[PDB]
Formats: sequence, structure tokens, C-alpha cells
Amino acid sequence: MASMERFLSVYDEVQAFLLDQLQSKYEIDPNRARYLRIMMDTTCLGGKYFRGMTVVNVAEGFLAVTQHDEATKERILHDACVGGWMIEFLQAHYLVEDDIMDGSVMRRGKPCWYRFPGVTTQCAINDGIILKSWTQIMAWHYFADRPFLKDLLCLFQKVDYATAVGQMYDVTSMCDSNKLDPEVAQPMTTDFAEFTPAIYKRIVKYKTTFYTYLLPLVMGLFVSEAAASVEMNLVERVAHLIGEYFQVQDDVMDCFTPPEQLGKVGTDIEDAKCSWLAVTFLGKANAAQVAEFKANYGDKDPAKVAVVKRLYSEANLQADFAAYEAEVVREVESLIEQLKVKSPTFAESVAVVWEKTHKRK
Amino acid sequence: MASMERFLSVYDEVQAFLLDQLQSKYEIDPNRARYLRIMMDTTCLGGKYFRGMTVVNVAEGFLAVTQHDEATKERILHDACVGGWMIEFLQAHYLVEDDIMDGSVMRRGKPCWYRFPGVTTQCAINDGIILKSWTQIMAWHYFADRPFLKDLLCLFQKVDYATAVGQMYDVTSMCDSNKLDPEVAQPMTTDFAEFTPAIYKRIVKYKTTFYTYLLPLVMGLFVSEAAASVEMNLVERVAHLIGEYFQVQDDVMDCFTPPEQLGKVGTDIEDAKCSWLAVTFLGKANAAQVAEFKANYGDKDPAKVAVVKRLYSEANLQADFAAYEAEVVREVESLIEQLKVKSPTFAESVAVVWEKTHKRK
Ligand SMILES: CCCCCCCNCC(P(=O)(O)O)P(=O)(O)O
Ligand SMILES: CCCCCCCNCC(P(=O)(O)O)P(=O)(O)O
Ligand SMILES: [Mg+2]
Ligand SMILES: [Mg+2]
Ligand SMILES: [Mg+2]
Ligand SMILES: [Mg+2]
Ligand SMILES: [Mg+2]
Ligand SMILES: [Mg+2]
Ligand code: NA
Ligand code: NA
Ligand code: NA
Ligand code: NA
Repeated sequence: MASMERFLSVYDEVQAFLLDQLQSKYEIDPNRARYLRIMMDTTCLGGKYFRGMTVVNVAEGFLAVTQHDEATKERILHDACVGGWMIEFLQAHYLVEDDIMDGSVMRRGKPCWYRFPGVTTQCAINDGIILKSWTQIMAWHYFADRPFLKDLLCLFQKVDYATAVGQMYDVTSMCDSNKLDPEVAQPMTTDFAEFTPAIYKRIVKYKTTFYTYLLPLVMGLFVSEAAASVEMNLVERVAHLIGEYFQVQDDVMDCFTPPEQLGKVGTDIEDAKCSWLAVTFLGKANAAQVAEFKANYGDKDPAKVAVVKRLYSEANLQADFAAYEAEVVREVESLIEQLKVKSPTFAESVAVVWEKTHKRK
Repeated sequence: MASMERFLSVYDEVQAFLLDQLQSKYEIDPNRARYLRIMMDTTCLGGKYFRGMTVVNVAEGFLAVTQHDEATKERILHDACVGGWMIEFLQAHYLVEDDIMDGSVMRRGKPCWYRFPGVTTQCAINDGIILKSWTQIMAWHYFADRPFLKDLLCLFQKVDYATAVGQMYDVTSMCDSNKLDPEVAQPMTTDFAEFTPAIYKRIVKYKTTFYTYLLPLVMGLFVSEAAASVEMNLVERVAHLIGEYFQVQDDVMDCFTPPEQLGKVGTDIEDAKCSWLAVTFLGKANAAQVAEFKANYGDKDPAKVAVVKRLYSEANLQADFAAYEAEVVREVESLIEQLKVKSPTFAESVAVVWEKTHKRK
């Protein structure tokens, strides 16, 4: 789409600005510049640009209905593209660090960044850190005299902390809460008692939904000077809901979508993750199924990993996913209807977000 | 000292505020709260509090010479203690991530955080990330209606990016710049051509000096509303200079101070780091010494590591350190003299910083 190439063109302005500032102010040599260019490209490009392109979609919505000089339209769009790139760079940061914490092997149809031969965990940890400072450098440079700067930085902060807290819920999702202890090596749960819908929901709310839906949506609002034109409690509710669905889909695909289709390789079963599959399976399994699940979950072993998949397929989780999906369609449509009271344009941007999410892979 | 306990008392307000906000807003359970409390304590406490206590020292300086109501004094101090803790928490972040990137084993006389049995690299990477979000949570909560908020956040940003860039110079300091390549596994340098004073200076400027001296000093200025009362080009120069010295000392101690005295275990020789020892040794060695150095540097091997130490001792680097030190005394005193034109009080805070630095371990 033309609009996605126009987005990428702003990626090139930003890359150019960051790398020139490295040379002019940070005493960098061409070879490290080159390494940081390739790192930026590898970690930030080749996704679908969903987060970034949402910020742009929202802004366009308000421009269709709003009186502006042409130079104001151009600036709003550019600000939305820049804000889009903050969020894509924030994602890049999270995926680089996440792939380390998950012992992942592939991302966007390539090796995880830290697995590149000339990278390694040593460098990629820091590269992940650079990725997020860049989001701040962008904000302070591009949005220096913007009315929304302070509101934006503060929202960005808050989304980032929630996501890190959520990551903590995720990485410890396989241990018994009463057993967490810096001093003692953590055992994997044997009862699976904390694999419940409530616990799963909390994990997903934090680790995924703030940065993937709340941020892009409210960002689109901020660059638009349009936050007073929506019910922010509704933005939060619908972002948290669509974001949960997004993760459930992510959980399903980890187990059931071919790696050549997915672009990554699934590790949830081996990582013992609290995925939607695991929770739902335990929500409907009989006594014997639970025992066989417990014997196999959370082991690298191919005969074990494979057994968990047959336990999943045979428990007819498409039924459960279909009823889950149907309830979310209900509730998202409703939240949409509700946002139309104040903001027909925003509600429509939300319909598009929902539709693009609902039919992905 | 009473003043250090008063500092710690603000650490307890902040810990309490962060952890209560975790319970009240982030749906945290007591056991993860407990893990995050212990993590905070382990990574943030038990140092000398040099960075934090500088912010307080500077503020006190201006309070001695400035008319304020008593309630204004109390607030300025509290703001300086809070700003101090931002910097200590930012250090905590850097040391947790640094110890991962350096395969370190001890820190402040204990195991590195990631080596705690119930931690591991998986969790500590994220814990290091949490540490820095906390610095932003503090700033936005404590300094919400402060005139200096925006200037502070922007300085904080800029210091953090420089330090990450510097970390990149550090971690790649042992590879030939023309050989950096994400695609190819990096070889350690055989010529050691980039072990020069200019290259070493650049590494140290960025990785150490911004966060350890520039930030605390200017922070003290910010909380004091006193930035217009100093020559900021002089603050930068003297922070960069004392900070370089600080690192040189850090480089010396890694090789020559007993681990029971130091609180850490040295890995520079084994990591092949571009330390001040390595650079100076190559600055004065003869042909034969260079060859024997090259045969042994950058290997875990105890007979190799040990040989580099004898090459260091026998090359009389105390001579070189003493001439280095003497030149820095000259230049720091001068910068001090120069800061007295505008700010006798600040220059005196700088004398104290210098004196405390100059006589450490
Ligand atoms: C500090 C790191 C924060 C990470 C944010 C959550 C990243 N989640 C996405 C992944 P998840 O399933 O690992 O949660 P993936 O795309 O690997 O399936
Ligand atoms: C993202 C990590 C940034 C790290 C900032 C520099 C940390 N340096 C201090 C250490 P260094 O000698 O490793 O530079 P140590 O105290 O281990 O001697
Ligand atoms: Mg993952
Ligand atoms: Mg993960
Ligand atoms: Mg996943
Ligand atoms: Mg280190
Ligand atoms: Mg280091
Ligand atoms: Mg050191
Ligand atoms: Na211990
Ligand atoms: Na258990
Ligand atoms: Na490759
Ligand atoms: Na070489």
C-alpha cells in the first residue's frame, strides 16, 4: 500500500537523523554506525507495522472530519508517522529482549537478533536497550515544541512499565507464586493451580495490551489533539479486550501454525508457558487427561511436546476458541457502539483495528 | 553519617510508594511484590551512594547561601534525595545488565544479581529493565508540578543514551572496527591497534562519565533552580575529567585490588577489555613485551592471566598512573578555579566530589 511506503519513508528520515547525530555528537566511527544501522533495520523492519500504522489510521480519521490548513495536515501525518515509529522501536526493544528471555530461535522469518553470529547475547542486550533510548530521542527531537509532548512521554512511560511488569508475570507464570525466591532455584509448578482464566488475563493485559493497542490508539489521539473527543475509559476497555484476543491468537498460533507460515518457531509448550491453550485444556479436561498433561508439559523432549499437541487437538479447543471469539465479537462491537456516542470517527478507526486483528494469519 | 541515613529514609518512602502502586494499580500478588522488594534492595543498596549523595551535597551548598522558607528547604532536600535515588536506580539498572554482558560473578561483596539461584539471566534482564522504568515513575510522581521536570527528563534521557552508546564502545573494544559484522562471529584483535589513549578516552567518556558525574552534578543544579548560576561548559568539562579518572582507578583496581577489598572480582584481562592498564602498557612496552602481551591477553587461563599481571607490574605502571593523576589534579583544580568566577558554592561542591573520588579504596 502507498500508505505503508510513506510510513517507511519516515523510518528513513529517523534512521538518517539518529545515525548522523551518532557521527556528529557521539564520536561514532563508520563501522559502528554500520552495525547500528543493520541492527535498527533487522529489529525494526519486516513486520506488518500494525502498531505504527494504527497511529497513522487514527490520525487520518480525524483529518477527514477536521478543518486544517494543508501544512497542518502534513505535520499531523508526519507526527503520526514519527509516533508510529516510537512504538515500532519500543516493540523492537521488547522482541529483542523477549527472544533472549524465551530462548527463541526465529523472528520475522530470520534468526532472533541475539543469535546472529556477530551479535550474541552480550551485544543484543545492549542493542535492545539502545532501541528504547532511541524512542526517547525521537520524541524529544520531533515533538520538542508540541502541546502534547508531556502527555505523550508520560503515557509512553506508563505503557512501558506495565509491559515490563507483565513480562515478569509471564516469565514466572510456570512457578508457584509461594515458591518465588531470589535465594532458591525455582521449580516448575506440579499442580498447575495458577493456570486459570483470571491469572492468564492478568498476564496478557500487562505484557501485551498496553503497548500493542492502548498506546497506538491514544498516540493517534495525542498527535491529533483529540483526546478530549473520546471516552478514555472506553478506549482502555476496548484496547485491553482486542489486545487480549490478539494474544490468545498468538497463543494458538505458537502451537498450531506452521513455522514457515508464522515467521517464528513456537516454544510455549517447552517453556511451560501459561498459554490460552494450557488454561482452556485444564478448564475442560477429565482426571486422566490432567495427569497425562502434567507428565508432559514443559519439556524440550519431542515425544513429550508432541503428546501435549495431541491432548490439545483431541480436546477440541476450536470449539472453545470459537465461543471465546464469538463473545469478543459481541463485546468489541458493543464498545464500538459506545464510542460512537462521542466519536463516530474514532469508533470507525477502532472497527478497522478490530477487523485487521480479527482476520490476521 | 546522619545525612546518608536521611537519604536511605527517602529510599524507604520510594520503595513503599512503588510497591503499594504495584498492589493498588498493577494487580500484583504479595509474593511477586516480595521478589521485587528484594530485587530492589539487592541491586540498589549496599554501595557507597556516591551518585545520589552528590545530588544532595550540591543542593545543600546552594541552601547555605540562599534565602528560603524552611518548608522550601525541606522540599529542596527531599527533591535532591529523590533525584539521588533516580540516579542510584539508573546505576542499578546498568550494573545488573553490565554484569550479564561481562560474565561477572560478584558485585558489592555478593553474587551478581543474575547469578542468584532464584533469578537467572532470564529474570534479571527484565529486572534490570524494571529498575530504569522505576526512575521514570519516580520522576513523574515526585516532580509532577516542578518547573525543572522537563529539563530533568530530557537530561536524564540524554545521559542514558550516551551511557548505552558507551557500553557499545566498551563491549566491542576488543574487536577490530573493520571486522564488526552482525553476520560474522567477531574475532578478538591480534594487532591491538585500537588500544590507544584517544580510543580509551572515548570509551570512558560515554560509558561512565555522563551518568556518574555529569548527571548527579547537574541534577543538584536542577533541583536547586541554579543552572543559570554556573558555566555549563565547565560543569561538562570537569564531570568528564573526574569521571575519566574514576574509571582509570576502576581499571587499576580490577587488576590490582584484592576481591575482598574491592567487593567485586576482576574480569578485564580475561574479557580483553580496553583498560587503562592495557593501553598504557602498550604505550611504553618494547618489541618483545608487546609480543608476550599479545600471546596472553584475553584468555580465562590462569597462567596466561597471571603473565599479563607480571608484564603490568614489571612495566612500572605506578609511575604512569602517578603522572596521570598529577596532570588530572592540575586540570581539575583549574576547572575548579574557573567555576569560582560564577559559583563559589558549586566549585566547592566540586572540590568535595573531587576529594572523595581522589582518595577512594
Ligand atoms: C522486556 C520485554 C517485554 C516483552 C513484551 C511481550 C513480548 N511478547 C511477544 C512474544 P510472547 O508470546 O513471548 O509473549 P512472541 O511474539 O515471542 O510470541
Ligand atoms: C546498559 C549497561 C551500561 C553499563 C554502564 C557502564 C558500567 N560500568 C561499570 C563496570 P565496567 O568496568 O564493566 O565498565 P564495573 O563496575 O563492572 O567495573
Ligand atoms: Mg516470546
Ligand atoms: Mg515471551
Ligand atoms: Mg507467543
Ligand atoms: Mg563490568
Ligand atoms: Mg563492563
Ligand atoms: Mg571495571
Ligand atoms: Na546470596
Ligand atoms: Na505445584
Ligand atoms: Na542471517
Ligand atoms: Na587484528
